[PDB]
Amino acid sequence: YERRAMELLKVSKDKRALKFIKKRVGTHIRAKRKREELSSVLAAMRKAAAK
Amino acid sequence: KVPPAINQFTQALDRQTATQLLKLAHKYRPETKQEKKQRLLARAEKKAAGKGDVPTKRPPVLRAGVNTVTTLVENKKAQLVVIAHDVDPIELVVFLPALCRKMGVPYCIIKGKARLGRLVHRKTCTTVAFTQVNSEDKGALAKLVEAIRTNYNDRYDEIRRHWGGNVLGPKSVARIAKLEKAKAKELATKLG
Amino acid sequence: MSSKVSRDTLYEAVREVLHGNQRKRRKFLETVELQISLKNYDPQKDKRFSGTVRLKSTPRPKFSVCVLGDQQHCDEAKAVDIPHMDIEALKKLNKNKKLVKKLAKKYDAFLASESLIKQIPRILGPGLNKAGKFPSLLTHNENMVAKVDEVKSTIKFQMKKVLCLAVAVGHVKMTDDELVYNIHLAVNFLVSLLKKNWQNVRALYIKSTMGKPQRLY
Amino acid sequence: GAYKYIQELWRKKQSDVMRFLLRVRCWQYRQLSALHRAPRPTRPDKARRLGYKAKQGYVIYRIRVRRGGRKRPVPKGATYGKPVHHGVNQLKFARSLQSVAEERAGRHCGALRVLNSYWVGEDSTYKFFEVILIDP
Amino acid sequence: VVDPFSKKDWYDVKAPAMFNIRNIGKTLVTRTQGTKIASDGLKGRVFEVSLADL
RNA sequence: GGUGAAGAGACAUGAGAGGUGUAGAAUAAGUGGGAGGCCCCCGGCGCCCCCCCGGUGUCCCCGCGAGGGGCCCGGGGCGGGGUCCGCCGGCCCUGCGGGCCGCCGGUGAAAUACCACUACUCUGAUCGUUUUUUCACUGACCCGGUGAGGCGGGGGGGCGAG
RNA sequence: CGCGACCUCAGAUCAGACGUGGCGACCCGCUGAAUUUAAGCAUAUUAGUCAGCGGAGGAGAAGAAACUAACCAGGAUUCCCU
Repeated sequence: YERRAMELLKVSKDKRALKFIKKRVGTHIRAKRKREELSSVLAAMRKAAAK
Repeated sequence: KVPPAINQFTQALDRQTATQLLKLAHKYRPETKQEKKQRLLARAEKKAAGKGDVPTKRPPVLRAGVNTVTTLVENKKAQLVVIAHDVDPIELVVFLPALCRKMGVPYCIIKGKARLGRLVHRKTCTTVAFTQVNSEDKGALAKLVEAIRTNYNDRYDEIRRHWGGNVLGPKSVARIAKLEKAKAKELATKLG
Repeated sequence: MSSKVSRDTLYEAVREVLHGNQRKRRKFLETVELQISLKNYDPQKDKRFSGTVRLKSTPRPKFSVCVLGDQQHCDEAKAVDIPHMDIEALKKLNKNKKLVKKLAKKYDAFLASESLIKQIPRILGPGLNKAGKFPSLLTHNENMVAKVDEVKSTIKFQMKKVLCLAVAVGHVKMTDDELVYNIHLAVNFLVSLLKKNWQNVRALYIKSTMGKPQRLY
Repeated sequence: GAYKYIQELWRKKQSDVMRFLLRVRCWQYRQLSALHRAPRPTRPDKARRLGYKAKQGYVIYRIRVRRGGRKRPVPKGATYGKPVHHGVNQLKFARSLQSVAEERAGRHCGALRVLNSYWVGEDSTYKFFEVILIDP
Repeated sequence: VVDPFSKKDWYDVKAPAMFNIRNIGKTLVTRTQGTKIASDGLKGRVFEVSLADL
């Protein structure tokens, strides 16, 4: 479920990535706080690949 | 197919290299039973002679338990780590090679937990580690250290990328070999 | 040189954007300018600019201001040393019924005042007008006590349907302390008005001229 | 601390060791008993965390339980009474499957007293618990 | 669909050496692409070749 | 609850580029403007690669010479090639010591004798991820039979056959 | 092949220990209906109750807060008044 959301953030439709995380984990608090951790890791991936 | 962190557990050492490792260790094994007691009793008697007690220097020795080994690895006080490859729950030391990669601590995967057990009075020991050794043996250590780290640390990339198993049984190997032989043999069947 | 490629991404730091633009050879003057993409940037329809900025130095392009009048700017013209004229004939800086022949824009900035708001092409005339940009409305200046404002070329951001404007962030010879303030005082409003949906995956590009305009995060 | 690493590992999932070593129990509970002694707590993390010490006198019995609802046992499934007390499909038992397992192992082995239990696998129609037991 | 006569090619024909014509003629068939490799369905075919042309 | 192989699909990455019209002489270069960019051939300086030896202070030879000397410092000079990155000078910042209708004169696309911010995707399509189409794979699952008795490869191999 | 470890896994009239079974007044965990009441009747009520099962003790379960609160704040469990 993390990898799927990471791919959906790769295509960058955050309003669907959030819905995916919510419908699986449950609480909008947790989905909001978890999309941040999925980003800032995808960001690290791209940043260290272009490096 | 075993995962990468499990398939790392199958490129164990070369036998003769392990033999140098063990012959090194057997001058370093800790104190076993009926030795402990005699040394301690003699030390109690040296107390009245002011030349030895329980608190006095012990030359460098082994560090066996997983908790102790991981503690001193994450404090970077380890110069060599050995790992028994066949451990009952693999999750005990699945992480360990990654830790050694993180902190540059040389580490090797030996066959058998029984040998590490024989390295003490106990029956088995998941890992052992040299922190420091007698200087006269430091070079002999360092040569084996280089031989180990050449193969287990610098290629952590391919190790973690590795996959395993997936090897199809000989029955099906022959069964597919029939049709591969047939197609290779009669290829170019049409005038094409 | 026939190079347009900025293959960089390019991340170094948020405020260290002053240490990577300095690719200097041009013994002429290098218009080290600034621009940004068009994807999800509607050239005219639903998205456009109004933001303000102030540079320090006039680059190679002529960044000077003059008449109109539209009072207090008659006095500004007579003080900033340009002949001033109200309506007599639209022959100051036009492109068709002109007086002199310099660069088609003849300058890179002309502000407004508050008698009417479409009188710029009627007083000094076209230029940016002929190029399809409008220097007559939304100038955000009146400058009755500021001439150093125009000789440091107080300027703006403004839409265009071709691609966009392109506004300079300094030169290489002048320090990078200039460029850092200029970028971080110009594109803060650009980040505000273009980072609402477009999340800035690619970068804001610097027209760092002489054959290598690039970008920096 | 090694047990910190082990803890974090068990907390995470999506590694196949569960699939590998769950069959190692599904086969053997059908070769040998569905209730049998293990010689070592497979999760020395969780056993110790619940309270365990490998001092002599401590046992663990790993035991299988069959999962599902609980169909109400009556002949031909039509229960006499007012029609809110019908219903035999969707009924749900009132104790944790972990608790059912614990009591099964306890009642099987007298002279051994329970201390706690924990989860080791869950196939499709089962649950693979294990119980820590003291020899009092 | 795709023109069915696409990948059928004229496999050659031959007689016994005891006759007087060895290159009798030709016959079309498709090659190995699916599960119907050509020679498999090619063996068992039989022609009608007469003395009055051979 | 898994595997492979092929066909239909989306896309993120990804090395390589952009000519021709409706006002004029080129393409008046997705666009920005430079009436002058030098792609700086360039004195050569900022200065890299030999010699020259102040600290003949370093010393492989070494163990004792005797020097080829390898070396590290630091040095009053391009011995010689120079856009090997890049600041002054001189010139048509070299259309004529390459090079490019004049942008501004075509009321235009933002005009392009020039710096050139962008990318229209088609550039090898690697290379990943994913939706589907079928074909097959067996290791969970199930099915039988037996006192779990010659299973799959091979070979000697003997029989004869051609 | 042979030897030797560890691991798994076995039998034993092996050495020493231990459990079942009863009582059930009170306690604990499950299961748990219908008469009856609504003037009829099914939701409800009777009731998480009688019947059923398992398990103990001198008492058992509880118990030191993932608590109450909203105040100028209290502060494990149980029992009585309220």
